Formats: sequence, structure tokens, C-alpha cells
Amino acid sequence: NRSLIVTTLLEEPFVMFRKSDRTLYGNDRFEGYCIDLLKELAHILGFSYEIRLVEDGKYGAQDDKGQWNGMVKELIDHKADLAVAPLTITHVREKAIDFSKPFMTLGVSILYRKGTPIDSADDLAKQTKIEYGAVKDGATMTFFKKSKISTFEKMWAFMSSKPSALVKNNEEGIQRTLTADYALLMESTTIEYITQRNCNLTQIGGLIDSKGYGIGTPMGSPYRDKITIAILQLQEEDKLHIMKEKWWRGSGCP
Ligand SMILES: N[C@@H](Cn1c2c(c(=O)[nH]c1=O)CSC2)C(=O)O
Ligand SMILES: [Cl-]
Ligand SMILES: [Cl-]
Ligand SMILES: [Cl-]
Ligand SMILES: [K+]
Ligand SMILES: [K+]
Repeated sequence: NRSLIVTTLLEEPFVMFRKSDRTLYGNDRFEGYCIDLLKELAHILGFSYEIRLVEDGKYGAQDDKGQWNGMVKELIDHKADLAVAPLTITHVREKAIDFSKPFMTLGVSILYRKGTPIDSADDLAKQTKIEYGAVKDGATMTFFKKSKISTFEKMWAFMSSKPSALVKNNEEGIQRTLTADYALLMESTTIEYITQRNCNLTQIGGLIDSKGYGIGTPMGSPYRDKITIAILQLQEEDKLHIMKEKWWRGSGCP
């Protein structure tokens, strides 16, 4: 009956500050793929919402004591009804929150500057000159932290070693990719987006694994099943494919 609290994060092209001469406020400040997805779910399901940015600007991971941060924490403490963001569905975070069915599929990969003909994530693990990392307290960071693959255990020992190999967000990871010999372990769909706009950047190698982005809710959320059915209906008619095309289309690279 009331307006849901939506926690989210600035992540292009998923959630961004709309451009305007006016000073914007409320939901009107935001636009992007996830905002379109939210508009569509709110229309189908008949709910309203208030979008709030998570104060610590993080997706969510556990520390050594087991406490969460990020949007995951927001759902745990019930300070948000939904998390609408490129939020990875992981069985680790299922210990604390719940997820709708995925609205987008992706995989971890490598964002690197075209110049060295490396082709594999293994090529990074067996050296030290090219520093590499991922977004701190994210699902890509946690995937290497908890992996049992001998190659990925090798890479996590690196990132655990260097202080600033773990970056605050994708923007600063991409910037570091352009200004240093650095490789960013980043998710497939973002790499597609960045490398279409930054012709100096390329995807290195295929996908490391497979995951899906879902809308997160508190455990036992009454809106969660309604969201899942709505998302599944949208994928049947390929409306989420159209929606990705709308926000990913652009210049292209020679
Ligand atoms: N999906 C991750 C966050 N996250 C994201 C991107 C990425 O490249 N790495 C990463 O960890 C680009 S969309 C968000 C999470 O939910 O923790
Ligand atoms: Cl509003
Ligand atoms: Cl806000
Ligand atoms: Cl679809
Ligand atoms: K403005
Ligand atoms: K309402």
C-alpha cells in the first residue's frame, strides 16, 4: 500500500544522475537500465517507490567478523524494501538476503588496455608487473576470495597483498586501467559497455564464470515473488533484451 524504499548505487548505465539544467530531486534525479526496469515493475505490479542511494556506496560483502555492508546490509537491517542495481545473485549473499529471478546474465572477465597480447586470466596470475584487481566488497571480489580453483586462488593472493589493487568502484577501476598497467576484473555486461565507449580498452579472454543480476529483498519479503513473475513475463517477450539494447547502443569502435 505504501511506497517501497529502493536502495541503489551509481553504476553506469544501470543507475545514473539524469542530466538537466534544473536542480533535480526525488526519483526524477535518476535514469538508466535499472530505473527503466523499476518503472516497468512498478507499472505492472502497482506500487510506488522512493529511490535512495546507499550511504557507503557498496554492493555488499562480509568482513572477518561476519557483518555485512553495502546494499546487502540495507536489506538485512530492513532499511530498504528492494535493492535495484546490477546486484549479483550469489549463494553466499543468499545466507542474508533474497533475490528475484535474474533479469540479466553475465560473467566475470578482464578489462585491460589493448597493447599486450595476453589472452587468459591465467596469464595475469603468473606475473606481477601488470597489477590487477576488482571492486572492493563486490561479487567479483568475493568470487576470487572464495574460489577453490588453483588459478583464481593465485589471483586472490595478489589482490589480498597489494593495498590499492581493490578499488572503490568501477569508475575508479576503469580510470586506473587507463592510467596504469592495470587489469580490472569486471563483469561481462559492463565490459561490453566500457569497451564500446573507450576504444583503447578491450575484453581480455572469455568469461570466467556465469552469474545473473537480480533484484534483492529482505528474506521473506512479500514483494519478492511478485517481482520474479513480473521479470519472467518481461523476458518472455524479450522486453529486457530491448531494454539492454536501448542503454548499451552507441558509438562503436574502429
Ligand atoms: N555485481 C557486483 C558488483 N560489481 C559490479 C560490476 C563489476 O564489474 N564488478 C562488481 O563486483 C559492474 S555492475 C556491478 C555485486 O553485486 O557485488
Ligand atoms: Cl519521488
Ligand atoms: Cl539518495
Ligand atoms: Cl529478455
Ligand atoms: K542539474
Ligand atoms: K502507492
